[PDB]
Amino acid sequence: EIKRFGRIREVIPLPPLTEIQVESYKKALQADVPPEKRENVGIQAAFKETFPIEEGLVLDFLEYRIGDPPFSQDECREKDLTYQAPLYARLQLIHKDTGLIKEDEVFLGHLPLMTEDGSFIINGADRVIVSQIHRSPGVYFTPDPARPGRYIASIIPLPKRGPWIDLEVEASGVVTMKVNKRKFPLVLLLRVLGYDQETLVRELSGLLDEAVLAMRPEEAMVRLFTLLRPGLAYLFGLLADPKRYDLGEAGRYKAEEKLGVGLSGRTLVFKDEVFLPTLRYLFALTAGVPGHEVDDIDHLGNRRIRTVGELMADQFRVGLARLARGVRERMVMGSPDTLTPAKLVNSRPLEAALREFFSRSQLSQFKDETNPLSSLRHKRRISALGPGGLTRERAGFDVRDVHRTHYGRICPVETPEGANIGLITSLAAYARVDALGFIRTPYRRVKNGVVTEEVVYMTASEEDRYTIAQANTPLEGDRIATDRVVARRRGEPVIVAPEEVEFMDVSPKQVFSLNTNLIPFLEHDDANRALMGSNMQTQAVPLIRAQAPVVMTGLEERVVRDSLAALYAEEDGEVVKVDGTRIAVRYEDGRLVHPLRRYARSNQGTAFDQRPRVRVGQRVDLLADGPASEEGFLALGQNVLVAIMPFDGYNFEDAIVISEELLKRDFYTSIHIERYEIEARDTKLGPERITRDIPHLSEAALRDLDEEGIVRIGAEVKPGDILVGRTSFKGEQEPSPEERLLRSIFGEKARDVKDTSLRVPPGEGGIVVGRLRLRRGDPGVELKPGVREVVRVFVAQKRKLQVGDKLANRHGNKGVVAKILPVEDMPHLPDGTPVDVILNPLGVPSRMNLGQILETHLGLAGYFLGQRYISPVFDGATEPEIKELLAEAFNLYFGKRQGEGFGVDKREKEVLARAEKLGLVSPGKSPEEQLKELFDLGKVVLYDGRTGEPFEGPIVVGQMFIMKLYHMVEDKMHARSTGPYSLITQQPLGGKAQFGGQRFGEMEVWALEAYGAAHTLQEMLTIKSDDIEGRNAAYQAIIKGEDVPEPSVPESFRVLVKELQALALDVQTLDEKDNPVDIFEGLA
Amino acid sequence: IRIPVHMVETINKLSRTARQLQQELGREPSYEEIAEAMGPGWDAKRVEETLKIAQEPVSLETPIDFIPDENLPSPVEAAAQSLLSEELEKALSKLSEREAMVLKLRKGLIDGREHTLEEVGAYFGVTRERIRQIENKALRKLKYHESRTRKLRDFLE
Amino acid sequence: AEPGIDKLFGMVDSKYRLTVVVAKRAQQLLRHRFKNTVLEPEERPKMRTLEGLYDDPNAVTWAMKELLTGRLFFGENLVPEDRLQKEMERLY
Amino acid sequence: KEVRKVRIALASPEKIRSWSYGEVEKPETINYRTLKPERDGLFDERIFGPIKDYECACGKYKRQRFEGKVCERCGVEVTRSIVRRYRMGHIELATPAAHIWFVKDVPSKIG
Amino acid sequence: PEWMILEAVPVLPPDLRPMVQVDGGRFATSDLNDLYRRLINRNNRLKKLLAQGAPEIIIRNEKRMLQEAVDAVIDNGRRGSPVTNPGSERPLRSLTDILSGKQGRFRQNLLGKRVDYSGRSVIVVGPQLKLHQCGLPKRMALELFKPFLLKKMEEKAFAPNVKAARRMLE
Amino acid sequence: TSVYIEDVLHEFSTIPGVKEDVVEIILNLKELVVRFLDPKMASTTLILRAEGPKEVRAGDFTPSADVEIMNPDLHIATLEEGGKLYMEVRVDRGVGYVPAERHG
Ligand SMILES: [Zn+2]
Repeated sequence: EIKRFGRIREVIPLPPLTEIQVESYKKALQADVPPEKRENVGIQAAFKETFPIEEGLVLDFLEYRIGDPPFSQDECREKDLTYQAPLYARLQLIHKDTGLIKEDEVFLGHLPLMTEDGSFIINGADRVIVSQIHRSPGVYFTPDPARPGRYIASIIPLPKRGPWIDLEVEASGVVTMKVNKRKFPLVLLLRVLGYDQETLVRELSGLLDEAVLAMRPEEAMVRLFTLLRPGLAYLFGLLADPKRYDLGEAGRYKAEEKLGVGLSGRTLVFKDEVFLPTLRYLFALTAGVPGHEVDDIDHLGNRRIRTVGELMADQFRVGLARLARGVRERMVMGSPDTLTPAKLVNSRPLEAALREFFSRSQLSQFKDETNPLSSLRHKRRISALGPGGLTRERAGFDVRDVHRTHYGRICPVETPEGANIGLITSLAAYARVDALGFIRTPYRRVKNGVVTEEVVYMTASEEDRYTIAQANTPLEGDRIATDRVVARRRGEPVIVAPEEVEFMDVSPKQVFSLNTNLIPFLEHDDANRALMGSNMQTQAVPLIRAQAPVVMTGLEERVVRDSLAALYAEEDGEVVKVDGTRIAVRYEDGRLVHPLRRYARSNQGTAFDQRPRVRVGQRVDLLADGPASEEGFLALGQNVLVAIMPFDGYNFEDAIVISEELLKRDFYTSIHIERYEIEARDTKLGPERITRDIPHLSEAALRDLDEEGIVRIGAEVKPGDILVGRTSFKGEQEPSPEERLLRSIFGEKARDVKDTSLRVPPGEGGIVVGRLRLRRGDPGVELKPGVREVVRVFVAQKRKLQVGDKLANRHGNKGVVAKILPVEDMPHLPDGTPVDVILNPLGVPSRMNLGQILETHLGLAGYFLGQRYISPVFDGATEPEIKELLAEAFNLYFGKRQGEGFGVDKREKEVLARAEKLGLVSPGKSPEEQLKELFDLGKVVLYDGRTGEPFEGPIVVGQMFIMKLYHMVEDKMHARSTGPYSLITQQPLGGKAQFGGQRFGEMEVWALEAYGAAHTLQEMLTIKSDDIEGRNAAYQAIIKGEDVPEPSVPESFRVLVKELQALALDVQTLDEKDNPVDIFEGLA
Repeated sequence: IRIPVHMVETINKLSRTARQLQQELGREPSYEEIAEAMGPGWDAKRVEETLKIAQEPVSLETPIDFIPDENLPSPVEAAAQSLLSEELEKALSKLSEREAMVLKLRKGLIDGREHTLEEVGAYFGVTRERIRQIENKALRKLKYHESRTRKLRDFLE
Repeated sequence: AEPGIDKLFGMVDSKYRLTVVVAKRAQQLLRHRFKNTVLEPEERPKMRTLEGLYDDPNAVTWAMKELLTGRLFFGENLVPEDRLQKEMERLY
Repeated sequence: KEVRKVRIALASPEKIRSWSYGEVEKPETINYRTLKPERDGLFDERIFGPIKDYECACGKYKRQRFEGKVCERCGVEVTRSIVRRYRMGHIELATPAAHIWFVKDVPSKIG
Repeated sequence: PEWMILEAVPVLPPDLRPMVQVDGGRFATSDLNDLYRRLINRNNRLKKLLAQGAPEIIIRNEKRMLQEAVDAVIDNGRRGSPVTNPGSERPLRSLTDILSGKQGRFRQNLLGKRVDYSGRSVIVVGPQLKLHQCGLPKRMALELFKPFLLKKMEEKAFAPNVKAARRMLE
Repeated sequence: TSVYIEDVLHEFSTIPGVKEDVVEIILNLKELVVRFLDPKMASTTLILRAEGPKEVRAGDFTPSADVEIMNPDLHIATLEEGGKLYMEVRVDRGVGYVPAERHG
C-alpha cells in the first residue's frame, strides 16, 4: 500500500546523518592513514603544539601508530573493557654526544574507539560523547549593555586554550584592556610593542592622555606585572601555545574579512598583529560609518558546532603536558641507568586524563540506545553545556533572555523541554555537509542541478520557502521568500535562471531535525504540543509486535537503516539460511554467515531483538527486521483503533481507556533486561563464596532450582527468590542468650556463615536469558583487585500493560491507563468491532491545540479502505484529501451491510435525527446519503456495550497511533514500611533487600502544620523518622497491640547538638524555669 | 593509614615495574605476569595484597552522604528480640520449676550465667542422675509442644 | 465527611479543641477496655463486612459518634490527670 | 523531666576539657596497613588499645566484660558511640587560634 | 573572651564507614577526618619542633600552622584545602556548603526528614464513592499496615503468635 | 495453556534452524482453537513430529481424533534444515482470559 502524496522530491535526506560522530573519528583523527598527511588537526597538531618538553637533555616527538585493539568487540561487552585501541609514537632523544636513541614509538598506551554504529563503547557501556557550541573566534566588540559606550570583546582559541582580552571605553581611564582576568590602560600595552608615539598616532587614531608612559619599549613590561596575580608576558601573545587562534577559520580567517587584512597565527606575537586591526577599527567604527557591529546576537555565523574531534582531543593537548612537567621531574632525579626516551613517557598520566573522560565527563550521557532512533538523536542533540562555559541549571547572571530562539532554521524549535531548556536540541536533516567542521551549513537549491550551502550564514539575496511551482517555475508572482529574519512578501527574483542566489526550502522537512519530521500532520498543532512529543518518541518500547503507522513519512526509509537497527546487504544476492539464529549469505564475495542479537542487553531495558524475513533467494535491499521495526518501515508503536468522546469520565483531566482485548492478542507487551551484579571480595576475617549449600535456611526452595550456586537457565523467579546464594564466614554478632534455648530446643545446632545471599530485589518476577561467571588471576578477568568472582546473572521480563503505564501519541497526548475493559462493554460498532481505544477530548485538544485527528479520520480509511499512507510535512495531506479518501471508503463499508444484510436501522437512523437539529446532517435522501456525510469527517453511528443504546451524536473514530512510553509502573514504584533504617543519617535509606525512601522535606511539612496535626506532624521526626528507641517503641508498640506509641525523643538533632558542640558551643537543653536545667540524652 | 617503607618502596616498584613492562609490551600487564618481573615469594596474591591496601585510594571520602547502606542496630530486629524472649516466658509457662529454672541457669537464660550442670546439681540438691533426665525431660517436653503449635519461625533472627 | 461532623465543629469553641477531645475518649475509650463507651443498645456502630460483623476496631469513630449522647463533658475538669486511672480498677 | 527553653552559647576552653572529658591528642592513624579498625590513637574506641584490660571499671554493672585480648563487653561490638556524642580532648596547647570569630567583627575587632 | 583557642574538640563517630560494592565499583572512606588530621599533625609537629630549639622565624611560621590548621574543621573560606593535593578540585566538607551550612545537613534534617511507612505510586481516577475514598492497590497497601495486620491475625484466627506473621508474608 | 519443546529452555529464548523464535511460535499457537467431542474430557494434550525442511502447521500434529482442529494452514513454523521440533502443548477449556497465572 504505497500511497505516495509528496510532490517533487529532490535531494536525499543528507546521506546519512550520523556524521557529527564519525566527523570526529577520522576527518579529525588521522590514524588509519599515512603518518605524513593531515596538517595539524586534532591529534597531529597537539604533538607539535606541545613543545618537546624541555629540561643537552632534549626529547623529540615523531610519528604515531595505532589500531591493533587488544580486545576485539563483543568480548568486551561479555566483560567490560572499552573497545580501546592503543597506539605509540617514536621518541628520539637529543642531548650531548651522538644524541639519539630513536626508540620503538615508546610503546605508549591505549585509547577508546567509535563503532561504525555511531556511538562509543566503555567498560562495556556503549555510551556517547555529544557536541558543544560556543561563540566562535574572531572579534565581537559587543553592544555596551552597561552605558552606551561601544567597546570590544576579544575571543579565545577555544575555551581550554587562551586568554579573554577586551578594550573598554570608560572614563577614569579611556580604555582599560581586560586580559582574560584583568583590566588595564591598553595604551600601556601598545607602547611595549614598538608602536608607541608618532608611529601609531596620526597614522591611525582619552588617547595617549597618559602618553607619559609612551617612552621606552620596556616601561610597562614590568610595570604591568605589578598588578597581576600577587604583585605572564611569555604567553598572552608571544610565542605559540596560549594566545593563538587557528585551524583555518576564526582562529585564523577572522580578521582577513572582518578586521581588514593581514593575518598571523595569534595576536601581538613584542610585534603586534591584531591589537591594531582591532582598535584602528573601533576608532573608525565608533562614530564613523562602517557599522556592522553585529553582536553575536547568538547568530550562528558567530557560533561554532564542535565535532568531538576537538572536544576531548583538545583536552588531549592538556594531558600530553600533564606528562611534560611529569617527566621533567625525570631529567633531574634518577641516574641515567634510569634515563631514556622510554623511561619517562609512562602510560599513567595520559590514558588517565582521558579515561576519566569518556566514563564520567558529563556530556558522555551514557547512550540512550532505547529505540533505534533516540540513540541516534544523541549522536546529535548538541549543547552549549558541559565544561565549555555556558553552564549550570537555571541561569548564571544571564540564561533566560539568552539562548532563546535565534536566527537559525538549521534547527528545530520543538525539542528541548523546560528545565535546562534551549541549551539542548539537535541539528537538522539537510545541515552540515562538506564544511560542518566550522559553523553549520544547510543545503540550498538554485533552480536546477546545482547546490550550495555557505553555512547557515547566507543572508545575502534571500531565499524562497518551497511553495507553488511547475517544472522549475511557478507563477505566484509573489515569491514567498525570505530576507534574514523577517518575511517580506516576495519579489520573484525574475529568472528561472537560478534562485535569487539561493532560494528553495529544497524540501519542507529541512527546517526540523529528524526526531520531528516524523509526525503526521506536524503542521497542525501547537509548537509545545509537538515538543511534548518530539521527545516522547525519544522514549518508546519494543512492543515486539511493532506496526509502522498508517500515517507517516517514508523517512523511516532511513531512521532504521542509518541507525543500523535492522541489518543490510552487499552487491550479489541469494539466501539459503537456517533462520533460527543466523542468516544465509550472499553470492558475490562468497559465503558469509550472519549473527543477530538474541534479545541482548540495552542500557536501560529495551532488550533488542532481531527476528527476520526471507525463505530462499532475493537480493532487492533489506535483511532481517529491527528491534522496533517492520519491513524497513520504522515502526515504533501499535496503531489500534481509537475514538474521541468521554465515558464515565474514566478519562478525566487527561487519561486513556483500554480494552482487555488489547491484552488478548498480546498487542501491548515487551521486555527489559536487568543485569544483576553480585560479588564476594574476601576480607581476612571472613571469606565470601557461593556454595549452593546455603546455611540455616535449607529447603527445596533452593536445592531444586539454584544448586551448585548458579541457577540453570529457564527458571521462573519471583520476589525474594535467591539469585546466586552465597556464604561468608563472618562473625559480627556472636551467640545469643535465650536464643540458645532454641538452637537446641529444635536441634538445628548453630550456624557459622551469615546467610548472605542475593535474593531478587523488592520485586521482579521473571525468567533467565542466562548467567555468567568470573574470577581473579584469569587473563581476561579485569576484576577489581583484591577480589575474586563477579557473578552476573541476567533476567528479562515479558512486560505487559496493567494499569498505569503511559501511552501517548505523536501529537502530544500522554496516556495513563484508566480501567481497561472486558469486551462486553466498549463502543460496539454496528458491525461488532468495538473501539479498542478511547481518548476523550479536553486537556490538550481544545486546550494546547493540535491537528492529529486527521490521523483518525483518514485513519478509518484503513481498517476499511485497506490502504496505509505517506503524509509529508507542510505539503500534501489536507482537509479535502481525506474527503476524496473518505469517499470510496463509505460506499465500501456501507456497501457490505447494504449488500450483506441491512441498510439503515432505528438506532443507526434515529441519531441522524439530532444530526440535523444538531447542526450537521442536511435533510436529504433516505438515511443513506445522510448516514454517509456523517462518515467523511465525523464517524458513523455507534452504540454502547453498557446499556446498549446508541450514542446520540456523530461520534468520531479511527485507528491512529498509540506508543506506550518507558515510564511504566512496575519500574516506577517503591512501597514499604520500616524497611530502610539507615545509620550515620539515622534516617530511612537502608536494606540489603529494600531501598526506597520518600522525602517529606519542607513544604510537605508546612502544608501539614497548616492544620493541627501535632501528634501527626511531630509523629514525623518522632517515631516514624529518627526516635531510634522510638522506632522499636513503634513496631513493638503496635506489633504488641493497643497503645499510643511512646511520646518522643529526636535524634538527628541530638546529632546537631554535638555536631554543633563540635565547635566552641554548648546546648544546655535548658529546663522550664531557668534553674531546672535539663541536658537530656546523656545516657538513659 | 600507616606506611612503613615496607609498601611505598614496594608499590613504587610494582608501579615503576608495571610501567616498566608497559612500554615494553603494549598492554597493561596482569598481576601474576608481574610476579616474574619481581622475584622470590613474589607470586600474585602478595602482589595483589599490596595494591589492595593503599597508595592514595581510600576513596576521596565524600562525593555523590555519598553512600547509604545500614544494619547496625537493626530496628525491626531489636523489636523481634523482646518477642522471642517474652515469647519464651510464655512458652515456659507450661513448665515445671524443677525443669524451667534447670534450663534457665543451664543454657544461661536467667541472667547470663551458663552455670555448669554441677552448679545446677548443688543448689538443686539431687545429684545429676534424675537431673540429667530432667534435662532431656525438657527438650522433648519443649519440642513436642512445638510441632503441634508453631513457633519454629523465631529461629530466623 | 464525618457522620454528623456538622454537629461537631460548632458545638465546641473551635475545630481543633474538638478533634482533640475525640482522640482521647478513644484510647481512653475502647483501648481502655472495649466495653466502655456510653452507647447502650445497637446504636453502637458495627461492621457488617464479608459474612460476619463486629464493632469497628477503629475505636476513633466511636468517640465521634459518642459525642452524640449528652453524656461526656470537656474542659478543665478534675485536675488529677492520674485519677483518670482512678477508674482504672472500677473497669479493671 | 521535660525539655524547655533551649540554652547554648560559649563554653570557655576550660569547658572544652569538660565535655572533652578525656580521650584525644596522640596521632590519628586512620587504621593499620593491616587489621583495618582502631589505630591506638585516632578513632580509637576511647580506652581501647588492642587489649587494655581495663576501663570497664568505670561502669557500675549491667553486664560482664574484660575478655583480655580481642575485645570485651565494650562498645566496639555494641553501643559503640550509639550515634551519641563523643568528645575529643585535643592536645592543643600551642599558641593561639580563632573559632572563625565569624565575619561580622566580633570576639575581637570591636572589643 | 575565651574566644582565643587552646583545645579544638572533634568527635569521631561519623566516619568509620567501610567497603561499598555493586554494579561496576567498591572501596570506602570519609571526610572531616583527613580534614581533621591537618590539625593534630601540626599541633604535634610544633612541640617537638621547638623543644629542639628552633629559633625565631621558623617558630611562628610553624605554630601559626595550627591557626590555619584550625580554620579547617571550621570553615574553608579563603584559599581552599582541596583533596588530591596538589589537586585542583573539590572543597573539604568543613561545615561549609555542608554540615550547619544550607541544604547539606541543617536545611536537610530540620524538615527534609523521612517518614518510614511512606511510599509512592502512579495516578488514576474514576467514580468510586468520591471523597474519603481512595485507590490503593491490595498488595502495595498491605505493608503500610503490616504491623496491626499481624495483630488482628492474633486472637482472631489467621495465626497464633505474631512470631510467624511476616513468616507468612514471605 | 501449556507448551514445551525440547532443546528449548524458555520463552524468551531462540531455536536453531527456526526463523520463528519461541515467542513468535506461541504467538501463532495462541490463536489456534480446537473442539472436543464428549463432555468428560477436561482438557487434553497435543504433539507434533515437526521434522526437517517443510512448512509446518497445525494439522501436522497428532492425527488423533476426539479433538478436531478447525484451523488448517495456520502458519506455525518455518524451519529449513534445522529439523527438530517435537513439542508438548496442553490445550484447555475454560471461560474468559487467564494469562501468566495458571501455569499448565
Ligand atoms: Zn579486654
